[PDB]
Amino acid sequence: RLGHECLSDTVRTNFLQLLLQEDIYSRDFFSTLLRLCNAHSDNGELYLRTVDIKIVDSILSQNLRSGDWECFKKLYCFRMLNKSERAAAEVLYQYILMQADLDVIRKRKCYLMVINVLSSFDSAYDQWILNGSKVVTLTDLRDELRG
Amino acid sequence: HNELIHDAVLDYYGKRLATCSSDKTIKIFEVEGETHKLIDTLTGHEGPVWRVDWAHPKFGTILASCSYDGKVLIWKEENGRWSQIAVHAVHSASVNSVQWAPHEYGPLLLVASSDGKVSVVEFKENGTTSPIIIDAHAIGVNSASWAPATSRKFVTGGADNLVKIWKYNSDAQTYVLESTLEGHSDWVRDVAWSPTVLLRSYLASVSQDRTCIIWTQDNEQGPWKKTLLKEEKFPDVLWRASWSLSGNVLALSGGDNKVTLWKENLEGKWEPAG
Amino acid sequence: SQLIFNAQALKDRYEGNYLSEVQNLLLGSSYDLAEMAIVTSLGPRLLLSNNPVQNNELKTLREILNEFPDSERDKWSVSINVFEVYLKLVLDNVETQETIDSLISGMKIFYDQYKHCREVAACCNVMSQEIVSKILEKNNPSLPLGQPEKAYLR
Amino acid sequence: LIEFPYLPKHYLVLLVAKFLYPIFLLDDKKLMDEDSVATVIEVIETKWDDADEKSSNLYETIIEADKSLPSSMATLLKNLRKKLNFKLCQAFM
Repeated sequence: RLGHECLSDTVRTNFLQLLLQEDIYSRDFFSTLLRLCNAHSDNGELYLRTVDIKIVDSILSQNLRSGDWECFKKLYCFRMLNKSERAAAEVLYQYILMQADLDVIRKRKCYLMVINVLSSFDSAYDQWILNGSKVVTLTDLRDELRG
Repeated sequence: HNELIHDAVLDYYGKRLATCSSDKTIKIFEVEGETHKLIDTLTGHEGPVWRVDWAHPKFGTILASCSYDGKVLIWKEENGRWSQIAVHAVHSASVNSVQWAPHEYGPLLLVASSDGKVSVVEFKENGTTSPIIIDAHAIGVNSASWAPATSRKFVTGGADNLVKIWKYNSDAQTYVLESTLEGHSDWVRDVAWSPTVLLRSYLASVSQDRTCIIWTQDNEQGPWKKTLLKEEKFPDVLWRASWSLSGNVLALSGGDNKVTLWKENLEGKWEPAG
Repeated sequence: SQLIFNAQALKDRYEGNYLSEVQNLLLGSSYDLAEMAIVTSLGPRLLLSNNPVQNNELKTLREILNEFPDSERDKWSVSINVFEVYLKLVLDNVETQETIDSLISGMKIFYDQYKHCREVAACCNVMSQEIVSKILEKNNPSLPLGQPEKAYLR
Repeated sequence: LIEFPYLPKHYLVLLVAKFLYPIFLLDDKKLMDEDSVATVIEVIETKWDDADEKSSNLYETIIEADKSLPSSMATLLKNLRKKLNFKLCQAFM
């Protein structure tokens, strides 16, 4: 968490990729990595409550693709790239499926809980606009329940 | 089912068709010729289905669907999938008519039911159905076709046997009883107003008496004139009536399969024609 | 010629490719009242191709609005430039306390406007979310509760 | 042991309502259950696939004497999403 003029002691902000190159081999930070207030989110890394935005959706993503280790930087989060309102709740579930193959767990875990966001409006308007509903364009990934 | 079919009516484009039956569904079979193509089987009903109608297109194509149970299901494609966007179930008894207003008028579906009622479904500002309850026939209203321009107008067909003409006024807010007709003696099946492209409307008010009484208005301000399609009781009982968009040609199929292309000629004779 | 072109975009309209021919009511450019009808296509799918060339192209689409003849008591552009002042706070960062914009006001007019369809009411909630740190959300973000995010203020 | 027709399983929707909202699943974060995070993910599979399980003779006025989240706190088994997401933590894969 780097303030609003305390981002000049990390004027290298792509250094925060490189902190996290050797930092995580371990689960000891991921708890604070969901969009939740100061409670659950101050034990480990920064809070996604009031924080600047590069810190979020540039810094954590550029590290996220890189295989630097946790299995919980391939899986867990669902509000890690929420700093943007109901957003990467839909599409960090398929962020799983972009790194890794579509297979069993990674299939029907992520289609059952996202289809009661994306047809609990239930006529298939686009909610979080960049992938939208689960039945305009992942109706293929709702027959992959079986299999 | 598709073997004791009771309706199959097209949209104004003629490219979309919806066929219902005793299937308790609406099997959507659009026109590609005498081949048609399934797009979805709409299950929502319980019991025999009587009438469907697509919308006249200026307010989508939107399929109503009236049925035994009490229910008129507003179906609409919204992002290439269907969703019953409203329910219009204010009836208990068999719902027997659904017919949209023509896109010379605005959004005004006409629901009729043999519980006693006509219902002029008012589409609100999310497509939220809200009817004003009216009565035409107090035995039951078995049919309800619209009167377009050859303000707003329609016709309903009796289980009291009367064929009441209904005409809209905006200083009393409802359909004023315009006139009342009767040459009928068993119940009305279908009241079909002609869509002539000029001042003229005949009304083949189809009856169970084994007779169809064509009321004729030579021009609209000429009165309703009693004539018969033929002047005898038919051997069998008479089904659905239509009138063309241009020519005003009658088309009905009988019980013995009476093909009807009998249009009124010079001499005033319902005369066999092409 | 033009009449057959104004029946083409009523004919070839279907509910799958509603937007194809409601676009050829917009860009048809002999029409009027296509200005909130595009809004019943592009509200249920504000999905586009989401670059500054589609958005600058969508600028060119809300100038078609002013090309239409201006009716008695109908035709306005003071709440339809809502979706065009949206395309000016999405290429710009700057927290707006309405020193800039008619656009949080514009959403609130767009929860007294939405007419035809309550997914035309819920897109008003989705365009709330796409502009976070650039608004403080005096509208709502978008049964499905678990993660609406209630923290975006500074 | 009872994966037959025999004993029907439509009781398991009154029963487990305020089982799974209290501490027997999880209602904190990082709780693990012994052989029973991997056999309760396959009956809430059912309840999001098509439809929640049947009873509503005694669960559509008994959830409001239980004080369960679906009919009472407006939010459905999207709060048993929350109570599986809070053991994607580090207590289920």
